[PDB]
Amino acid sequence: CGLKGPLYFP
Amino acid sequence: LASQCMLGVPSYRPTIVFVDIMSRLQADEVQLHTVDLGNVHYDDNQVILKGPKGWANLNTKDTNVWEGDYQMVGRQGRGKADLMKQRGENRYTILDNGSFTSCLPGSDTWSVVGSEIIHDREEQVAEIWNARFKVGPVPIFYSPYLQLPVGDKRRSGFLIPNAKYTTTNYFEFYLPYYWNIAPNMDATITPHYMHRRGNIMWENEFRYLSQAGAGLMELDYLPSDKVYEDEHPNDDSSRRWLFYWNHSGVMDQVWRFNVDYTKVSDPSYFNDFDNKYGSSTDGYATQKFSVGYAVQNFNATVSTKQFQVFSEQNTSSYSAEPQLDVNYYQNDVGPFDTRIYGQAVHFVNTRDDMPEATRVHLEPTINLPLSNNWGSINTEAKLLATHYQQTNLDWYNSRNTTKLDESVNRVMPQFKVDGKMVFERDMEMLAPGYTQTLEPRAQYLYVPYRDQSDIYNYDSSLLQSDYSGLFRDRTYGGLDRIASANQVTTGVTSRIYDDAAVERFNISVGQIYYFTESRTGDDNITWENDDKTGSLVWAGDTYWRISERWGLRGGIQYDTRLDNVATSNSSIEYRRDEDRLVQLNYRYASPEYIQATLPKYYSTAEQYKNGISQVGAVASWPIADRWSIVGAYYYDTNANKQADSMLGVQYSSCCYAIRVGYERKLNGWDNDKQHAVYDNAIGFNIELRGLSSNYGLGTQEMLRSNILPYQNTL
Amino acid sequence: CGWHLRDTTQVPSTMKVMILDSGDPNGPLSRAVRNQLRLNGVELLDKETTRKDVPSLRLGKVSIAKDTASVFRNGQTAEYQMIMTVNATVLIPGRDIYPISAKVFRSFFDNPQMALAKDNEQDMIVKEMYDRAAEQLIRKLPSIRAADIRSDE
Repeated sequence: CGLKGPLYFP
Repeated sequence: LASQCMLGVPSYRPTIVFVDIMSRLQADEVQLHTVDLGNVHYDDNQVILKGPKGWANLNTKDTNVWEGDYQMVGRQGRGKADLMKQRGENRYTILDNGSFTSCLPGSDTWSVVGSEIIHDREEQVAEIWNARFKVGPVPIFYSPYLQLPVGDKRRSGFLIPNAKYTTTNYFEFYLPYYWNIAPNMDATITPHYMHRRGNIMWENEFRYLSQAGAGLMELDYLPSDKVYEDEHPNDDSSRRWLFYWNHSGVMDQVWRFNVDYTKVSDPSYFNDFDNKYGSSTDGYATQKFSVGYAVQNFNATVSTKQFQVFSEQNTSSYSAEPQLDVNYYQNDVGPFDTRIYGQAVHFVNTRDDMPEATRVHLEPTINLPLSNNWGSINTEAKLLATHYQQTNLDWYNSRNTTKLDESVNRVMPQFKVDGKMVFERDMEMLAPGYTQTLEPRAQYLYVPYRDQSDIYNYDSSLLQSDYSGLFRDRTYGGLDRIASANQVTTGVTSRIYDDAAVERFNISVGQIYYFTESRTGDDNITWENDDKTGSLVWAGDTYWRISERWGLRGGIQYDTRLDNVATSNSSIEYRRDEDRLVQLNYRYASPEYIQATLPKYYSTAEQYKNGISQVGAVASWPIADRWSIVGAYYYDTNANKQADSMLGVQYSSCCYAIRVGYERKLNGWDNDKQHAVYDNAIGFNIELRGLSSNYGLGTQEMLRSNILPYQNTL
Repeated sequence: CGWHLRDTTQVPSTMKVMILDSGDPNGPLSRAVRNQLRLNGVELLDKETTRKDVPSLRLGKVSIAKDTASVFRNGQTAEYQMIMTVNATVLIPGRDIYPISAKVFRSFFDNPQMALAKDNEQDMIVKEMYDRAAEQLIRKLPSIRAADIRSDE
């Protein structure tokens, strides 16, 4: 199973 | 609920054949050499372990516990194993023939069991070999591998699926796969099975973050469609698709990038498929791109504006291909302030035989603001200089007596004076220290007549005259129509302020008095009355912040040329939490206003002809601590028929949540019977809890699911 | 009568010199707020100034949403409602922050056979919403001075 969340700058 | 969940979770403190040893260990007996009995209890930063027998190495902090049970510390999980192990300096907690759940003690709603389970605390994952997933005592599912994310770190793999039953597609199933591409970009690929169509739509989402801004793309594709292939048997194939792109951002504080793009395979797409971006409520898909440069005194923007129109009733649509907008500003030019607006645009049509044009517009403005404590006066002057070259005129000039001209110049001086006062009064009638404010405005506007009937209308819709609208310098939204003006707008606002100087209430009333007919030369307007001068337009507005939880709004527009209230709206809201609210709202738009402002066939087609008289009620409320009920109802009072109804129930627990949503909406018209068509949808969502930071009660998501979605009016 | 002309300025005497801060200093809310502050006779210092005694207004998140507010009897949009929300804060030297917000509602009828014209009408409306947001933020400054004085008392 996966987990989605917010994007952020590396 | 988050407190009721953490009440079931252990919390972490800041030596010794033998018992209490320090990580901490306790037992009835310990043999020390490594250590080896009875009432073995172990506790640390992230776990409790308990069992009959244990072992540990004091140099490596390696550990074994047999036949034991465990709990997580400061995090919700628990379970048992036949052999429980700690490895890799407490990175790994490993479970032979083990089990796991996020459920609180003794409340076994669901668990995972496996031949081996590894919790890894650096990677935020539980990995399971020969996984069996159980609800109560019953194994629902099995796989050779499983992984659960036991934290907040993003991970590739399948998400929990969801289902619905719709009158449009029958049974529907969604199985999302999520791809963690990078910190700043990701994808989701979701097969969407539909039972009536007998084939899977592939829904592809891509998201990104960049120096140029953030954006989302969606591509939904269905290779063939057994429903559409029976209604449209003439085409090459029954392919159904949607492409969507949204982008927004400002780069280096000066470069502005925006995209707002939708394209669909056919007019029917959003009536068939309930979708994340479009709606069955929409008559076209918008297709826009823009690039801007902006600084403190200047900006320039290049854009294209294209629209895909779904209705067969007229197939002509205009595009801007491209448009260029330019603004320059210069303050303190002696006593004056200055601005220049410039525009250049090319207009293109979807039909081969409609007119096409290039337009250039230039608009230098000079103004003189003068201001006191109690009032201000502002004077503006402009030129409205515009040039057209028009092309492809043969077809239009063959059908019409008034003819389009290949070249047009329009030059107009605009003059405006805008004057405002403020008066204050002490109140004793409401409460001590309350203050009333009273604010009259008057504006005079002059624009001379120019006959514009040799210019085709590519971009100018008639604007709507709300209370702020009373003070515009324009009757139309574009530059193809600019009406003459010779008018005084007058209006008054009153405000009430409390003893803490917060605005509790306001009301505004005003009117436009016309000294001469406001004309374009291509007016053609189907009003109820031949009235052309005097106090023709009225508008009013009010807001009461009755308390920190109660709020009331209302607006009214009356037009003497319609002999009726043109449009009106009001709403009252109580809101206490995100989860507790009640809103009543009403919207009105008269049959006369539809006849005046919209396409000529709306006055004749029964689905448009009667205007709007819509009552809406919306509520959200928690029942006990663990149920959320959400609902909305909308009613056409002229039809005595429902517009929209929604009902969402979520049961929310520490271990899981379940949501059931219902919607029944208007979704088209039957031309063979002259009645509305309705779609029903029942949706089922299920969610594991206590594994990640989410304890939300689901209300605000349900409140925006329907075709007439909630807006907070406090 | 009982009424009189307004004595005090719309902006507090303690805020007539202030710093304006934004993550988007060249944007349409920043331009509306510059214009509304300057029309009230405020002088605005740069974010990098040597001054430490002056208050500062920071412009935070702006959101705009466009929703179907009414439908025709076939379920198509009659009216869109647009809502603009602005969060901002006023920071007073030696004292706490005072968060403030503006909220604006406008609505318009849709027209599919004049879609380009309706998109230009929407750009026209959103430009006016930024001016009403800037007015609402200014009309809240007297409440911040009242809360500042109350905190000192």
